[PDB]
Amino acid sequence: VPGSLVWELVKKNNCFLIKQFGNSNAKVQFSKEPNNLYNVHSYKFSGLANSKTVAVQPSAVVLSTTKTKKQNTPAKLQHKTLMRKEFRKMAKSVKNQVCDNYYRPDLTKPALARLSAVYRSLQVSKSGIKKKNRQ
Amino acid sequence: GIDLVAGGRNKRTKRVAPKSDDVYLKLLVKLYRFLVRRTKSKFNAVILKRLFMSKTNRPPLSMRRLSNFMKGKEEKNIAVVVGTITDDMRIQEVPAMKVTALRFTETARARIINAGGECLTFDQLALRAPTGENTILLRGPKNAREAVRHFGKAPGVPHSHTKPYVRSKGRKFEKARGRRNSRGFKV
Amino acid sequence: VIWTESAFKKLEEVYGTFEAPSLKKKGFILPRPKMANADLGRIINSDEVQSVVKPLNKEVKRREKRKNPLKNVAAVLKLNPYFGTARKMATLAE
Amino acid sequence: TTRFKKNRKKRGHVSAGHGRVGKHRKHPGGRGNAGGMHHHRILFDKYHPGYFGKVGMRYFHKLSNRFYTPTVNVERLWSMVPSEKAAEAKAPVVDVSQFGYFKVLGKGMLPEKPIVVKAKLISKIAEKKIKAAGGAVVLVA
Amino acid sequence: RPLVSVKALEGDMATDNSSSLALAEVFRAPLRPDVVRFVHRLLSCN
Amino acid sequence: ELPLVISDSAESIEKTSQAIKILKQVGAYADAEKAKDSVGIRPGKGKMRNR
Amino acid sequence: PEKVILKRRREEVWAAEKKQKVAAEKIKAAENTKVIYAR
Amino acid sequence: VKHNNVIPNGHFKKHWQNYVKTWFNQPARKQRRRIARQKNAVKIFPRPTSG
RNA sequence: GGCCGCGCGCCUAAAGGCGUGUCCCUCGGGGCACUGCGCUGCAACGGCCUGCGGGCUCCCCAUCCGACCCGUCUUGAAACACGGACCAAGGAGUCUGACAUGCGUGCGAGUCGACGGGUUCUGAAACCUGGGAUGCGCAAGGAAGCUGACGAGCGGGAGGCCCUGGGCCGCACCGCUGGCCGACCCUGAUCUUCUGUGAAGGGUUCGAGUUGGAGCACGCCUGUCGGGACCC
RNA sequence: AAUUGCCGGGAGGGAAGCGGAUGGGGGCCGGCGAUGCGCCCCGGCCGUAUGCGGAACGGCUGGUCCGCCGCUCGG
Ligand SMILES: [K+]
Ligand SMILES: [K+]
Ligand SMILES: [K+]
Ligand SMILES: [K+]
Ligand SMILES: [K+]
Ligand SMILES: [K+]
Ligand SMILES: [K+]
Ligand SMILES: [K+]
Ligand SMILES: [K+]
Ligand SMILES: [Mg+2]
Ligand SMILES: [Mg+2]
Ligand SMILES: [Mg+2]
Ligand SMILES: [Mg+2]
Ligand SMILES: [Mg+2]
Ligand SMILES: [Mg+2]
Ligand SMILES: [Mg+2]
Ligand SMILES: [Mg+2]
Ligand SMILES: [Mg+2]
Ligand SMILES: [Mg+2]
Ligand SMILES: [Mg+2]
Ligand SMILES: [Mg+2]
Ligand SMILES: [Mg+2]
Ligand SMILES: [Mg+2]
Ligand SMILES: [Mg+2]
Ligand SMILES: [Mg+2]
Ligand SMILES: [Mg+2]
Ligand SMILES: [Mg+2]
Repeated sequence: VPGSLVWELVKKNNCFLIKQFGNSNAKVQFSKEPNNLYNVHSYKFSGLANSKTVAVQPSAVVLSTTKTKKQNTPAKLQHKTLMRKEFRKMAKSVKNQVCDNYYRPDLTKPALARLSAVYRSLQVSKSGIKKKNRQ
Repeated sequence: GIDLVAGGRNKRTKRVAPKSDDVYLKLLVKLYRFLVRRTKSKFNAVILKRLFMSKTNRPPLSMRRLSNFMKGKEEKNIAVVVGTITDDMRIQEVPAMKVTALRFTETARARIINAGGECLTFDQLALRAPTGENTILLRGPKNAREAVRHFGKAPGVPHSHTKPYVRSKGRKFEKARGRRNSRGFKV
Repeated sequence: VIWTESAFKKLEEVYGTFEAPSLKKKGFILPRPKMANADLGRIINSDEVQSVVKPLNKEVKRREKRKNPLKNVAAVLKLNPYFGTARKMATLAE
Repeated sequence: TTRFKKNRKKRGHVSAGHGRVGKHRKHPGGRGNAGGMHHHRILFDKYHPGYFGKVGMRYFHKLSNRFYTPTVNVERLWSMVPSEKAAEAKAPVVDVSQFGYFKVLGKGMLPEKPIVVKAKLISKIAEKKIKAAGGAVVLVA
Repeated sequence: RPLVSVKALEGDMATDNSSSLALAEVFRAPLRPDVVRFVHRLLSCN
Repeated sequence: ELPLVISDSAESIEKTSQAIKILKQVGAYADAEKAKDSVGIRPGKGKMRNR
Repeated sequence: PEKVILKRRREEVWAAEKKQKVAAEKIKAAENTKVIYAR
Repeated sequence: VKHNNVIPNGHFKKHWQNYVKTWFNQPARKQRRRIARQKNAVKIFPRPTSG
């Protein structure tokens, strides 16, 4: 079952999709799944309708990519790496496992953006926010 | 103020998508939307339009029609119908034909394959004939329906052979006073 | 769904296959998909499809900004390049 | 299903789609097929010619099973012959009564192969078509 | 037909060492949520 | 594996504790735990009915 | 990757044929600039 | 009557609503008939159940 | 009144701007020109930022302009035409049957498992099974007796193909002319159980016909009709 | 809720209410509105190569991570 077929089955309703404000122009949608970098309900970003996916979540930052020949076996579907180095070294590994490999090069900018937000979130976790970012 | 009808807007309606919700048909529509955008083929443009059509606008085609429309031109020619291929017991010889259709009956699929032919889907015809080269586009009989027999002029006007809507058939069901000269008139 | 082995092995006796007498359910065949290969990417990006397609086109046009063809000199130049020359012969007053 | 009915789209609109002048009344025009010769005559004449009057003779206690004669055309006879019997064929002999048929009619083309047909009844063209293919007919009861 | 492994609960008994059954043809059927939604509505009425 | 075929030994278990043990072995117990949680009163009038 | 290589070959091939179209267009545009001047 | 329809013939001019027969007891009739067949079978143990 | 996407890889000049060579034009000084790759969200300044400051879709009031009470029948309502003192809760196109067009789903010359039977450890679910003839279809016409489709062309046509506008093949649909079946009328070689048959040959006649198998089941909206039948 | 009392506020020359537009008065609000970002003395971590452990991508080469070493110096 290819990703295009899976997308049409899960597009309308989903255990991870959150919809709000009805079906007018007011509608706001998001996705809750991991391996969904921007948490957006779209084919490009969906963690359910794509064979190759990247997950950038904290724990230390865990990067996870899925194996294409292990779709039928969920227990071995995720190849996970845990990195505790400096940001640039982590940013280099994300570019290596996502861009240079040709494993979803279209996600290299969303993945680096999410790694920035996750690393920044961890930065303030150890030392509380001493300045607010309104400028 | 400018003198126009309905403001100049188009009042005719047409289908720009299939009314059905079949995901495999939605995937066919996406594929053929791409083909008519970037190949500019007249054949692909017709396929996309018929993929939107309703059930009564895509009549079934039988084997008898197919084996006669594809008579000598069954080598290097794929028959294309946007609809269903049904079987026909009234014929005995079935040549080897390449046929693509939305659906085959299990008797028609068996008849084609046993004769040496192939049954293709429209996603397979796109690989073989991306621009529809060396193909025969076919349609079933649009007006071979019992409903169409009641269409047209009213049954009670001269020169009309429209079917009436009668609950039963017999001598006591609409055969007197309007159907023969011995009772009034005969329209 | 968690299948015990006996249930899974029976799954072919029940529901059979595309062959006519191949199951318990009388007068039933497995349904056939309308699309033999639902991989849209592998059909759009096939050799046969990509060898009949025209060059890609991503030049977004827009309504050209107005440029006053009566007073804006650069505008009245691109339209009627004989403008300017007509003025000079006009200013050639004896 | 109530959610898709057009009355739900007419809530707030006074007349419910029936007009302010020619309202919705009980039975303007009568009940059922009333006035089919007086004020519904044009409708009855236009869409149901033949409706009034009496033609033909009566049949008291007309039993349907007396007139039971299922029919089959020649163009369908060879579908009753199995594949291995056609390969062996001499001509296959088909008793159409074992398939639920009484009379054999002659619409369509027979293949140019002999066939023997057993039936209670048959038309003249069906017999001519069967003989032209090299076959024969046996009348049974 | 690809083979489906059979998970063993007796991880120390292991009467055999290989067991894999061909994938049932019913698992390659088309997926039709439009007809599942239709047939589920009418069966729940019963 | 999602087709998740299990050996015919599970056909012989007869205890609920045995069933819980089988689910844990096949990795299918977090699904049963979620169902065990989330059990609650139905809001609305169906409460007052027999649901 | 042969999938990558095919795409790279054709984006250059089209781009070269795009250069020819504009290079041919400069000559046309210049010539018509003075044809309409004369008229 | 207003369009090209069949001539209507509805046999609903009497008090037909006092003579409506529903079938909500159909699955109960099936069980009652099944139960009597098993009782009759035990009443004649070796005799064939088909009469 | 609304808008904010030329300039530098030569030099000098706050900066606007100037500064090269070539051919032609005369009457003093210009004109048309060299065209090679790249990057490419206009500015300057001020007051104010926890205050008696700014804003406001909220409340009240003032002023100017505009503004007749809604619903309803009606050609025409603000009407000296009816209903309405106010508020809360309740209050009117529904259910069923038969058809029909459209649409959606399955199967397809078939389709329907609807009444029954088997089974069913959650079950008035579900699942299986009975049709070689149950219902609609697959064949008409005729009051009936009774007969029952011997297999088409033409014009226009989407699309496909070949040659470099032309040619070939042409689906659906429209139009025209036929053939065949049946009612009525005509016709008659020959065989035959003597009253049947049918080689040929037809018709300003009639059919809800054929020369296209498309239907069956279910679901929904709409429309007509029987029912209290939109409500009183 | 209709409707009523009291307290406080506002308006009123034979109705009032209503639409648009401002103003006066009131009641609100601080995501109502900023205080960070690049260069430098103080705090504090490691390439290159290695042994080892797991698990990847493409269709046999090459990849990342972690913990440990032993050279290294830029962060
Ligand atoms: K209406
Ligand atoms: K009952
Ligand atoms: K009135
Ligand atoms: K009044
Ligand atoms: K109608
Ligand atoms: K039947
Ligand atoms: K007659
Ligand atoms: K009604
Ligand atoms: K007061
Ligand atoms: Mg206007
Ligand atoms: Mg208008
Ligand atoms: Mg007349
Ligand atoms: Mg009214
Ligand atoms: Mg009326
Ligand atoms: Mg009137
Ligand atoms: Mg509640
Ligand atoms: Mg009565
Ligand atoms: Mg009046
Ligand atoms: Mg009024
Ligand atoms: Mg008055
Ligand atoms: Mg009155
Ligand atoms: Mg009053
Ligand atoms: Mg109410
Ligand atoms: Mg005749
Ligand atoms: Mg006769
Ligand atoms: Mg009433
Ligand atoms: Mg109050």
